[PDB]
Amino acid sequence: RIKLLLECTECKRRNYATEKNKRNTPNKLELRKYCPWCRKHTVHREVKI
Amino acid sequence: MPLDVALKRKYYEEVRPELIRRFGYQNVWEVPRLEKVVINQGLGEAKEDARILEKAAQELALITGQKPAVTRAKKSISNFKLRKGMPIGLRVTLRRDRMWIFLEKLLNVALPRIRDFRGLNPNSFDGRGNYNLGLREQLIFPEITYDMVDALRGMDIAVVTTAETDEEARALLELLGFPFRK
Amino acid sequence: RMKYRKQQRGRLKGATKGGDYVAFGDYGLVALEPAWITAQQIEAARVAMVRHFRRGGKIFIRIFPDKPYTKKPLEVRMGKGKGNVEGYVAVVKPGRVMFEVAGVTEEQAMEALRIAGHKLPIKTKIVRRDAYDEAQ
Amino acid sequence: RLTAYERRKFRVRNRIKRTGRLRLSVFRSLKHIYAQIIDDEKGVTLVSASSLALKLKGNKTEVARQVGRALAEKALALGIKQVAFDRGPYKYHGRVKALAEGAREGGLEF
RNA sequence: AAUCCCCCGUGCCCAUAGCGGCGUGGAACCACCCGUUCCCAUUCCGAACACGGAAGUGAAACGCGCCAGCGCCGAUGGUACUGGGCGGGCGACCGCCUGGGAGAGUAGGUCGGUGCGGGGGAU
RNA sequence: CGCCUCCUAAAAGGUAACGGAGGCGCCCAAAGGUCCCCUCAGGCGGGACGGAAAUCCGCCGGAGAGCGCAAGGGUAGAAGGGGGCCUGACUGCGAGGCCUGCAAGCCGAGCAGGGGCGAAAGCCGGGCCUAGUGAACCGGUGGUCCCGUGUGGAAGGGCCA
Repeated sequence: RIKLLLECTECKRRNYATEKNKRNTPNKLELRKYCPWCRKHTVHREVKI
Repeated sequence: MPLDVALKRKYYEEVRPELIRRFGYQNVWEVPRLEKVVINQGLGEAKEDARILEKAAQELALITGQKPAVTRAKKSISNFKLRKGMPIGLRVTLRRDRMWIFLEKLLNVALPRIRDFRGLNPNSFDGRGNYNLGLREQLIFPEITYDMVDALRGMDIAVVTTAETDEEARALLELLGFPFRK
Repeated sequence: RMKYRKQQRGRLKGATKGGDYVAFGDYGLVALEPAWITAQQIEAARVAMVRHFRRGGKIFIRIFPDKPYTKKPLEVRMGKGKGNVEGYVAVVKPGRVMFEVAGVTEEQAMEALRIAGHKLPIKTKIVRRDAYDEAQ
Repeated sequence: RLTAYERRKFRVRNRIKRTGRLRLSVFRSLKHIYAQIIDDEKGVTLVSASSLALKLKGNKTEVARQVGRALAEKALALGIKQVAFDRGPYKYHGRVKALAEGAREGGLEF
């Protein structure tokens, strides 16, 4: 609940990967990167609330 | 302008060998010459941020190339022992020739110029024969007019010399740019 | 006493020998079979001496109010954090170099000590400078 | 002291940890310059770069590129066949970029 | 070719490879040095890093040698400690037998010894 | 009344005590990657608006300033101070060890897919490290597309995240 809230990454409808994260400083701003098991690596994106 | 340029050029070029052997007899080395000159002024806390910071600009600028933005009181002078980082490093470390038309313009062409601007200062540098003296009031119109009421004043520069020990250094800027009284 | 502006609360307990010896004026009081000695008792001697000595020309020193002794409670039953600070003193055990001057010039100093320590708290002896000492 | 000397001992120790077996030690400056090859302080030191056989002190970072490529092949065979890297008193754009390309052909072999 | 010697590098040994004091070399080293369009660079300057080369000098960084003042090293003895077996004391504690047995404390010790590439220094 | 740090564990390690002390039950979106640069406080001497203490010059220094946070270890041959570019704070996984009886928790070369910092010799499977932690049930959601109580589907449900 504190400026620490948990989100996780999903990628262009072709997978979703996880990991927690925060809230503080740049808040929402949430692209990021990561690589799904989609294809061999691939952008992914991240975001996903 | 480039006038006084050629000027310092000569003042020094000749004066150098002049006293150089007059007393030296080493090997006409930096016995005792002068190199590069940094200049520093009245720290950002002297701020208003946008206003006098931009003025620090104008000034640093027309003076020697470099002119102030908007950030002069961070980790603040605050109350006595109240200060953090140090984001107020406003100075010009320009290194050579520019510096010399400067020894020129500056010392030899603006030295006495405003309110009793005499100069009767004891051991000018003395801290190893390298500089000392910064004046406590701008060269008023080393250019610009009223481009800020109080604008600026806390002025002080410093030369990187090799005029090793004092008496020597003394020979150096004493005849080279004028030694202010006793 | 004086063990001012300490740093901690308490020590512990043991004893056996140390490093007191020299001289330092030639009017000496050396312990022999002790342990800790009340900073107070200490002052006691201090007094004793000071006073005897026509009451003026200074003596010197020796040990210090060193540690904090605790009887903890007041008389309760036992299990306190062993807290409580209370009596502060010296920790000298093998006949120690206890050094006291003044300018008595004599068995006068003698007496001074005599009582001071006779008092104080142990089997002890006294003398003067007997085998100098060379440092760097 | 610890300052500039460290400039040195730093490229040092890092270079050192690095371990693909050999390193040539270039050396900046004009006649100063010259690069010698080394490996594990086994004790040995392969071949020596360029005995001041001056070719053009002129605007020649090429005096360089040359002495380099030279040393490049010199070692190339000098010591049969191997692969590794080197020291450098600086980044690879001038004198040193040079010893670099020199080596560069040294390995490239065409 | 393959002898020692001058070295420019570049290696093991952590301060006797240190500070600092006197000296001293460029012929050849190598450094500063010249200048900057061109590599590429300073949140300022090619200050450094850098490019761009005759020179001038060897001041400065710099290598050996003399100097031990500070610092570093810091034995022989010698005590404390104690591994183990026994005593002496109600006592806190003392002492005796048998191997190990730092420290500090005068000695006195040093102003490096050397790994390898190599310009090369001496047909 | 759970965990980290120091003492007492008495020198391997490792142990109570109503024994001493003292912190944590956050985060840091970029203190997460790598490439390139830099390099302390404090002492002294000299200096604009100073003016015990900024900012700049000039020396001096087993590095005692420093590293979100407490201690301790480390350690500027920087883990520390600055710039560029970037996500591995990757999935599949691991051989072989720390400690531990249980479960724990913890260390990790190297093979694969897959990228990122240099040209590369290689570093990167979060941070400078030792605390920011919780079984099992139960149930949720993003899958998956395995199961379905005659068969087609489906309530519902098995494994993943």
